[PDB]
Amino acid sequence: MERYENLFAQLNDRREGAFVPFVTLGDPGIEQSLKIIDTLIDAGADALELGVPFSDPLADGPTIQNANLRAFAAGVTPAQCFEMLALIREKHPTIPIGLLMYANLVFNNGIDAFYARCEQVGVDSVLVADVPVEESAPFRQAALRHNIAPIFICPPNADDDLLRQVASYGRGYTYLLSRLPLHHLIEKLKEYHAAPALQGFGISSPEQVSAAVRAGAAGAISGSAIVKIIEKNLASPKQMLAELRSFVSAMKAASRA
Amino acid sequence: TTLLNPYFGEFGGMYVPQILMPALNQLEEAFVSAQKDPEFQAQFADLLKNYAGRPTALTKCQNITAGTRTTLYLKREDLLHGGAHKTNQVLGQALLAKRMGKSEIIAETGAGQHGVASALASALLGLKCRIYMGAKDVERQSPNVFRMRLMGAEVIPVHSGSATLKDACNEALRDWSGSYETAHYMLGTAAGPHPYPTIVREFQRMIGEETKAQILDKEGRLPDAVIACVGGGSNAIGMFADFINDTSVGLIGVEPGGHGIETGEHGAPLKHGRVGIYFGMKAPMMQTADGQIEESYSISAGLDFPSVGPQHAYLNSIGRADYVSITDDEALEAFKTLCRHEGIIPALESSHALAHALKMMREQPEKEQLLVVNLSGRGDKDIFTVHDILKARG
Ligand SMILES: O=C(NCCOP(=O)(O)O)c1ccc(OC(F)(F)F)cc1
Ligand SMILES: O=C(NCCOP(=O)(O)O)c1ccc(OC(F)(F)F)cc1
Ligand SMILES: O=C(NCCOP(=O)(O)O)c1ccc(OC(F)(F)F)cc1
Ligand SMILES: *Cc1c(COP(=O)(O)O)cnc(C)c1O
Ligand SMILES: [Cl-]
Ligand SMILES: [Cl-]
Ligand SMILES: [Cl-]
Ligand code: NA
Repeated sequence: MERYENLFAQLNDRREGAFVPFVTLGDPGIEQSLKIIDTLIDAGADALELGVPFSDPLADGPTIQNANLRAFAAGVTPAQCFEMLALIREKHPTIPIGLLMYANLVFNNGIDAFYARCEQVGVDSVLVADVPVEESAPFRQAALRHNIAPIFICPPNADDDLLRQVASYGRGYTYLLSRLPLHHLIEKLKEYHAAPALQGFGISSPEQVSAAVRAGAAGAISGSAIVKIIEKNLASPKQMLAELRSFVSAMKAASRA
Repeated sequence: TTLLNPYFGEFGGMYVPQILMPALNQLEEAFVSAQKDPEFQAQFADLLKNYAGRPTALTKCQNITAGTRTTLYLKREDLLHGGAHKTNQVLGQALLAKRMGKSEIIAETGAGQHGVASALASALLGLKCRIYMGAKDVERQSPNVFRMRLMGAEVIPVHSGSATLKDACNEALRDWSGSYETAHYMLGTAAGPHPYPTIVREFQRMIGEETKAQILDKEGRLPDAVIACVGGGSNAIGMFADFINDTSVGLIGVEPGGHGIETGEHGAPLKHGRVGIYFGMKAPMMQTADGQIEESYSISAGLDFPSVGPQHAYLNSIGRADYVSITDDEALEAFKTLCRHEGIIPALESSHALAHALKMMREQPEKEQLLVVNLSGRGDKDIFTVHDILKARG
């Protein structure tokens, strides 16, 4: 499918950045997680990034580590996550859905079969956190064979060779790490015809969304800030959704022309 | 791009987040340079000889083998400073840290043994050392925590995940990803992402080199087999490396069988797990059916790394090395046997290798065979564990 391409074309026509929340699937339970995701969409999320709980989430900080633990406490499995993904896509036909995966979960029952399942449920992209571009060939190949965009992290100190590899190998969007001047990286990625850049890591406030767009990025990804709202409001599911709605609304507003 | 092959056949690689690749590439370059640098080699040799006490003895065990056609030698890594072979490679990695201009060390530890080795090397070389250790392990390993603190290391309890070894590995990597300009990650076995399996082998290979020279001197030939326990793979690859091209020499790796393979309560991923990708490598893992990483179980905490070094998986796949398992009870009997018949208290880790040699002897007592067991460490640390089990069983 062409969900990211259609989204970015539409946003470009509106002179608008993308706002993309990250949550962990099944945090703090399956039911609540599905409601959280609908709320994120209703509040104005342009795309989603969704994590599958994994025993050893090396690339995640404390907030998301805690989300993973909550999902495990609720007994959430990858199989259940894929059931959730099919339901989410059934409700929301055009929003791009990206997964944030660890390699073992992709490799476990066969790389090709993993990407085929993503295609069946209507996922658009997969970022495998612990697969650097150097090791990416079988993952990128399987992704593209099954109409899935492989997403790569571009570190802000990336050398020219890395920029060229990320530009060639990635699809959908380029994940530009917050932590060289970002605008220069953004310009180089454009020069190399990379997928549009979304800035991620540490994006927690509206001014950071506007700054990302001003620097020339196509948009911004926020995770810990969203997940913290879940953690803070575990005792009050209704308040949790209200606060998620307010936050996402504010963050999305910061992206509009 | 790398200077060296990151794989051993299908096993190994560099499965880390992109942000860590420059750290691995820097380390690989520094290692390749060091290996060509006579001054680095001389400094390492000086530490090994004058600080760690190399070469270590090769002890013949006549009392154990009496009445059989087995001749058994023990390579006495138990006599190395720190009481285990770990000291060899931490001294080399500390020198690599200094070569790269780093003044700080990060290390992981399970039940504290690598933490102590890292702290002693850091103290000697004037490096500031911080050690990540699962909170569960901190609580249970007071002696090792105290040793690390006495040696000036900062011990950081890890409360994330299940608060054990793999969580400590995770936290050490997270730190390093930010701090690698100034800090070196001193990985504790011959596993993880390239270049660690290679570096650790090369910084342990003097075990097998000395064993070869000592057995030629004493017996006039090579061993029929060399036998080593396998938790992560460092002491075993250090014994095996110099013999790989001697095709007559058996290479036998002994994983912990725990309560028995059939119980599932074991630490034998090479022969009884399933290949996965974690700890920065493609290797046999302990894992659930759906790919969540699990724990190894052994009476010996030092054998609890839930995967195995990729070079062992490779040597197995080509049939150059053979891997077996030994249960808790087999290891315990070998521990008691060595204490009583040779007056050496072996680490429970090393007791697994000895137990397999004892079986080799006992099953076929008229088979002529010349065997070397890598006695990877001493077992003072294990006397409480052993006491408790013997007393509970009456
Ligand atoms: O700061 C980090 N995470 C923040 C973004 O992830 P999350 O906090 O889960 O949204 C972060 C830390 C370390 C890292 O590399 C490695 F895993 F190897 F240590 C990658 C990302
Ligand atoms: O998108 C992610 N997290 C949410 C955004 O960061 P934050 O807002 O700081 O939680 C995210 C992306 C990649 C990742 O692993 C690695 F970097 F290695 F690829 C970990 C987390
Ligand atoms: O086995 C390991 N450490 C041994 C610690 O020794 P001990 O203190 O005796 O548990 C070990 C540590 C890290 C690792 O890779 C990676 F860094 F990626 F996680 C692989 C193995
Ligand atoms: C650490 C340790 C081991 C296990 O680690 P390897 O990397 O598999 O060698 C074995 N024996 C002793 C004495 C140890 O300290
Ligand atoms: Cl290219
Ligand atoms: Cl020689
Ligand atoms: Cl008794
Ligand atoms: Na192991």
